[PDB]
Amino acid sequence: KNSGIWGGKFLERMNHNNPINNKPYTELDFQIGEIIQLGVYRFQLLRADEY
Amino acid sequence: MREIVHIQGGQCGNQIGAKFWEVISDEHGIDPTGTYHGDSDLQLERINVYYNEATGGRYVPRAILMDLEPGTMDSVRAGPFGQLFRPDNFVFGQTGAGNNWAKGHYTEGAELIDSVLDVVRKEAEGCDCLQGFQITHSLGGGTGSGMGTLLISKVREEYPDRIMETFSVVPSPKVSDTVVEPYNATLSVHQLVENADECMVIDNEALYDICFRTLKLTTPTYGDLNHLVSAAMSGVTCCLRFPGQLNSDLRKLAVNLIPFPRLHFFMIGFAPLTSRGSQQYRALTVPELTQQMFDAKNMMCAADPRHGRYLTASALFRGRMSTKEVDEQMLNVQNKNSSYFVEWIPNNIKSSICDIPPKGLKMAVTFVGNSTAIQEMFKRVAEQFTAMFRRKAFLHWYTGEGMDEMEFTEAESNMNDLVSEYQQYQDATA
Amino acid sequence: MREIVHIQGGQCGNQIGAKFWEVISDEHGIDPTGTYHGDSDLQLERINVYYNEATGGRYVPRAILMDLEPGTMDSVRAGPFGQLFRPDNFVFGQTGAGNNWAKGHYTEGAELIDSVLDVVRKEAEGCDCLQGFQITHSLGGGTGSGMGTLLISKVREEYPDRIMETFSVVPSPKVSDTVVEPYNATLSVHQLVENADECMVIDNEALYDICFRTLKLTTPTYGDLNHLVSAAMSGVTCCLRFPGQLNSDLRKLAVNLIPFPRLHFFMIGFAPLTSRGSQQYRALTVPELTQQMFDAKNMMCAADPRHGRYLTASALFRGRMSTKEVDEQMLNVQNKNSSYFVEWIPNNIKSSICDIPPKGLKMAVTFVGNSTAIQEMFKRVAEQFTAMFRRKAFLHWYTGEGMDEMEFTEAESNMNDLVSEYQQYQDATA
Amino acid sequence: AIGTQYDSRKQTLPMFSFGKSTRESKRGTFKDMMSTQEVRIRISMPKF
Amino acid sequence: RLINEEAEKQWQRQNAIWQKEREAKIKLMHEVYDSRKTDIELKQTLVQV
Amino acid sequence: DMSYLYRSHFNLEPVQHYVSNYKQNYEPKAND
Amino acid sequence: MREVISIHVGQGGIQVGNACWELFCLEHGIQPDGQMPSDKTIGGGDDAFNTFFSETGAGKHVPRAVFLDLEPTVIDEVRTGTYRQLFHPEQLISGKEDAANNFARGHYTIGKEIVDLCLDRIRKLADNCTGLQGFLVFNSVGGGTGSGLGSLLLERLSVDYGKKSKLGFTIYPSPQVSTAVVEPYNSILSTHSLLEHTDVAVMLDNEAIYDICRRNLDIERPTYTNLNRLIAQVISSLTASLRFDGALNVDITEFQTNLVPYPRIHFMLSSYAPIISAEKAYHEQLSVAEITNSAFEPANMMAKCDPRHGKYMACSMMYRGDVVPKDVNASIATIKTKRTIQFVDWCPTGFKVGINYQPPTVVPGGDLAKVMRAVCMISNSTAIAEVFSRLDHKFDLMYAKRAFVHWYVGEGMEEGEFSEAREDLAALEKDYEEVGIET
Ligand SMILES: Nc1nc2c(ncn2[C@@H]2O[C@H](COP(=O)(O)OP(=O)(O)OP(=O)(O)O)[C@@H](O)[C@H]2O)c(=O)[nH]1
Ligand SMILES: Nc1nc2c(ncn2[C@@H]2O[C@H](COP(=O)(O)OP(=O)(O)O)[C@@H](O)[C@H]2O)c(=O)[nH]1
Ligand SMILES: Nc1nc2c(ncn2[C@@H]2O[C@H](COP(=O)(O)OP(=O)(O)O)[C@@H](O)[C@H]2O)c(=O)[nH]1
Ligand SMILES: [Mg+2]
Repeated sequence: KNSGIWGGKFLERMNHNNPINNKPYTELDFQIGEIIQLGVYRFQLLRADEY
Repeated sequence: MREIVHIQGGQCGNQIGAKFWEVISDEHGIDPTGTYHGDSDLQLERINVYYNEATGGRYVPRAILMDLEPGTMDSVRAGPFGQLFRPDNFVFGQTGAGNNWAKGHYTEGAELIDSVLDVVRKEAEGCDCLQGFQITHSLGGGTGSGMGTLLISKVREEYPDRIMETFSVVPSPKVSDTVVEPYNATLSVHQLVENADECMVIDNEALYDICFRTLKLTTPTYGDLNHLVSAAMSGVTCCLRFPGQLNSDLRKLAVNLIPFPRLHFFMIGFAPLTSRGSQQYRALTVPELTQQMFDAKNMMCAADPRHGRYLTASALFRGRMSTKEVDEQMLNVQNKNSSYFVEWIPNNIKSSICDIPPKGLKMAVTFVGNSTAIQEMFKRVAEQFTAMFRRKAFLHWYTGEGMDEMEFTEAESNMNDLVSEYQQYQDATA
Repeated sequence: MREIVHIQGGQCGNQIGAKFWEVISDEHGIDPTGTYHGDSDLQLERINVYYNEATGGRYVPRAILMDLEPGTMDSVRAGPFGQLFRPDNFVFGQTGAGNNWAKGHYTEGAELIDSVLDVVRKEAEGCDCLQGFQITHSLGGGTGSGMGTLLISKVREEYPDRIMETFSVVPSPKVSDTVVEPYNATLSVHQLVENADECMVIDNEALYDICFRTLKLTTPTYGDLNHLVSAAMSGVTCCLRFPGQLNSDLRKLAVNLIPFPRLHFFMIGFAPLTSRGSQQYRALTVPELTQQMFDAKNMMCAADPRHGRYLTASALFRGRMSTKEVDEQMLNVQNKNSSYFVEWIPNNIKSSICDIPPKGLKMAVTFVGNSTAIQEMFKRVAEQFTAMFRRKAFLHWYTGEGMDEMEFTEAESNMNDLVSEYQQYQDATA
Repeated sequence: AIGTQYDSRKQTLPMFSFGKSTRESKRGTFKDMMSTQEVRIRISMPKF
Repeated sequence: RLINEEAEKQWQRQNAIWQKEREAKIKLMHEVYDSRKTDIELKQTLVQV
Repeated sequence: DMSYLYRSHFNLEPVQHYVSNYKQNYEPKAND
Repeated sequence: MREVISIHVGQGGIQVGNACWELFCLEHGIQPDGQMPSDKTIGGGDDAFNTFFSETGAGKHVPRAVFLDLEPTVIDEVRTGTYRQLFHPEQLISGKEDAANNFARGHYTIGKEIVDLCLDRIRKLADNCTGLQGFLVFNSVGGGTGSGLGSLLLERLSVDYGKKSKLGFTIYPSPQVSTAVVEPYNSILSTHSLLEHTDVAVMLDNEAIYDICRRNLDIERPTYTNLNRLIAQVISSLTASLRFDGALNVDITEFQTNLVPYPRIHFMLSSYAPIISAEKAYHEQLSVAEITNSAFEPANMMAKCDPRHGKYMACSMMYRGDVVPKDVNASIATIKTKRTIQFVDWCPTGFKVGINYQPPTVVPGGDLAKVMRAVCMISNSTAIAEVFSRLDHKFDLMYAKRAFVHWYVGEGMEEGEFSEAREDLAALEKDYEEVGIET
């Protein structure tokens, strides 16, 4: 709120693989605090949902 | 040398000052207890422009805060940087004016002005060599619109040759925060035209449109408004405080801007401004800066500059840039907009350069433009004022304090004459 | 060397002395038991001015305390530094005057004054070389206002050549506490003008306003009032007891402040005085000291100095300062306000410098101004006197013990003639 | 040395003038910075 | 510095008197309310008899 | 708390405090 | 350093003063005993309560109010209630004999012996204040004692103090629902008395707020306490800006200079929003646009009048909460654009706006719930002439046969006194229809 970036949907629904091992991402890779390289953007999984 | 003192009045004036001193203290690196902690050597060379020295090495602003109710000052003191202000410099009333120009210019302010004029005489006298005075006030509130203009009158009657600069907030009919705005607005402008060496107008509606459209921020606040005004104010006098290629102070702008003595009502603009999501997308270059100066939406006044013709323009740049790029861009714009520039005045753009940009910025610009387009707001306020006055609305609240309708008639006549004279040059040809 | 003895009478005068001697002892580093414990020996070079030496190495004030009531003397003996005083000089009556100037000047004062006159003549003849005498008293009370004046006349009758100084507290109509004040005030002034070489007038109302305004403290007391008065008294003779660039004793001031023999009623003031909260905001410089001493509100009298023109002014500076700033500030302030300075006397301000500042302050200033503005207090006191006198109110109390209305008429005539002659030089032109 | 001289090196000193504010020209407020800070204490109230 | 020690000492002695009158007033005030209380209970106790 | 309404929300972003005159320095000396 | 003094006269005035003084004490944190909690330890402070209270130097706080009545039942109930420790024991002025809905009794017979003590107390209370902002007066108009004592008090104060501002919060009798049968006579006389002696007067008729409670609070069985709570909340909304910090501060003196076209026209009608029960308050966002719409639909009016039947002169609005001026401007633009609301031609602008930060409080066990935004509006419009017309018809139907006239004649009032009141009401109607015509 009250900062004004034109935020929204950043990447669309699409499926792509990890560049190092050339294998598609699975549930095992998505662990909290891991680093995932989606295309060129690297993300660190800070917190997860209770579900 | 050539320092200036600060005088502010009214709630809007005090709110403007609270952020103006905030931004100037940030620029000069002064902590809220008043002790220097800056990095550069230049930051202390020209301190005496706005600050006085005290024992123990502290700095005190040379500003005087006036208002007819104590609540506004009691609130502004408690905020950040509120302890800098000298406690003796607060001047105030115990009752207030209640948006009544008659009360704020005839009955109560006349009695109160003794102390404030004494202290302003003291502060002006103590300075080494005076340059001029700046005032910040709103034309929508009675106490401000009366006390400020009456103080302007008396201070002019004491300092005929020094320069006076007035930052006037005029009420647009869209955001009409008071139903009696036309009366005191016209009464204020009638006295202001005869005395103010310079007046620059600011519109809350235009500020709101700019904040919503350019910054793309959802819900603006009066803090953001005061921040815009503070940046614009600092841009004008940065030259007076810092070295540059072409230093150009208030007297320079005054002599170089006004073709005729009674046309001293300007509208201003600032650049650059963008959201952080586009802050890295943009490329900070002189063509971008000039595009943003002369864009219509950048002006913080409701007047549309394309509905009239500029008498003159002035731009002050901050940062390091070449004189060639500035001059060539100015010439290119003056040639591409030949229609909107009055023909009988050759080369009607002034340029100035300062090597020290605002903190965090690589380049910046403050723009002051004098054009015939501001007649629209005068015509609108005149229409609203005559709509009120033909039926004698609200009139007894003003006439009960020794003021009569002859003054109203004279003020309306003078403002109408100003509008007609101001459009006279619009169609003048050589 | 060339010292001066101290005599006090009446409740107000005794309370003044109780703080004057205490502050002098603080300045000279003397304990309440009379044994030196100071840090420097400059404090002992001119200790002969006020203090006599006794076997056992102790120092004592040369003060004569005289009264018609023992209550005040008994109360002041129990206070701090109350043991310094010689028990012998305490001379007091058994009945009291009842605020009756007749009773305190004709019946009991005359019979009692033999002993106090004997002791004062002893103190005078014992000394090496007499400078003069100084008195502190109030004119609103019968016993002081009568017996002090009778002592003045007597002492003058045996010492025609010595300098005679009095601090008179006159009753202002604002702070009025005795209904018979005008009668005794006029009767006392009639005698004072003919004998006192110097008189300085102090008003409780003015002190009260100073305490409320510049010190910004809600609940002052007589202790604080006495503190201010005592500091003012000490500053007059500081340069006599201490070296400086331009020493100037009381005879110097008498020569340089008296145009005509009968115009010897001054009003005094002290600088700087600032609130505790703004103590560290202020910067102490000679311009600050001069603008504060010349301020109207700082003056210890109720007379408004800008309602008239100064005849002569005198400034006593304390601290480490050079003659440039002092002299040029005097010249510049006299030039800028030539309307308030009489014209047929050029350069009507005297300056003097002493090197030792008051304990705790780096710089200090005592201002003494002989101006024609004091005519207002005379006019008011004479108006109240004649208003009470038309109906012969309270007159039987004075007529029952030796005097008649002829002396009252003579005193009123002399008082009015003094007013007329004092105003005569105001409108005079060269 | 005894008047007004102009140069970037050496300054001009001030020349004050007496003000025209009366002895009682109103204006108050801001009792937070006083010397006394009048005494406030706590006592419980009886139940009558 | 030497100025500042003297100023501090002056301020200390001046503050001492204000302090003294302060405790004098506050004990007086406590005595005032303690004397106020001790009559209302007498009134109630007299009501029963 | 009213911090959501008091202060501004503006971000506008060292060794930039030297005069344009500081291009003037040093430069040592180089028949029949 | 800003203070106002409140007068509560009449039984309705006392019963609404109870509600308002509950709310202010709850908001400022003073217990019913009058002493603030020793656990909170405020320490050194001022302002806030200073607007309504006066400090005892050490301890409890005395509200700057005075209660006036001739029938002692309500005052006895207050003095035996839980607030017996708060109010002063000699500021609750009570008589012995009630006026019994007789305006003549309360204006000429028994009020004269009480008005002296009332004025003495008023002078004593005013001598304490130094920045007196004004007077508030509360009185039911359909009651003899309330009307007569209020008229006499205003008449005396107008000459005793002169230019000080006074605000009158009157509860006019409803069009068809009424309690007694003699309200028209004393109502007309009281309006005649107050017309030239009150600076601003507000409408507080009953059926309007009754329908408000029926529709919004979903209370089928309301009593006077709920109505008093509503009026108290309105008073808090009006007076908040004096004692709480806000971006746009508005004083009580900022009303007669912004809402009164001519000295004769000073009767106004108010609305408040939101009024929502806790069971459904949290189901909606309660944003500024819909709340300021709710402030204007005629159904939520606190006066039983239709604004659609006439033109507007001026609307002054107070917002409290986290509202922002951009949203305020956006809402005002839509209101102006709306075609079902008409403003008068000689007033192209008619809006006065004030903003304050502190959200309204709730009374535990009350009806309203916690809402972070609220708006209270005061409007002066030409539609109010309908109530004057209907009471004129009511009074004429009665004065035609001179019924009940002896009950006023036998108490010292001149017979033709009703006549000049009638011509004054006719003149007021003429002034209204005169200012209602365009140019
Ligand atoms: N809003 C509101 N109106 C009330 C209340 N109580 C009484 N009234 C109105 O007051 C009118 C009569 O005046 P009251 O206030 O009851 O009594 P009074 O003003 O003291 O006059 P008397 O009955 O003669 O003593 C009735 O017609 C009611 O409409 C109340 O609690 N709230
Ligand atoms: N930019 C800005 N404008 C303000 C501020 N406060 C008030 N105003 C404007 O001032 C006008 C009312 O002025 P007012 O407060 O009555 O001035 P006063 O009568 O001198 O106190 C309104 O239209 C506001 O738009 C502020 O903090 N910033
Ligand atoms: N400075 C000062 N003046 C005082 C004090 N007590 C009384 N006065 C002044 O003395 C005047 C009364 O003088 P009075 O005591 O009757 O003099 P006496 O007749 O000689 O004893 C009053 O107007 C007071 O203003 C005090 O403690 N200090
Ligand atoms: Mg009743």
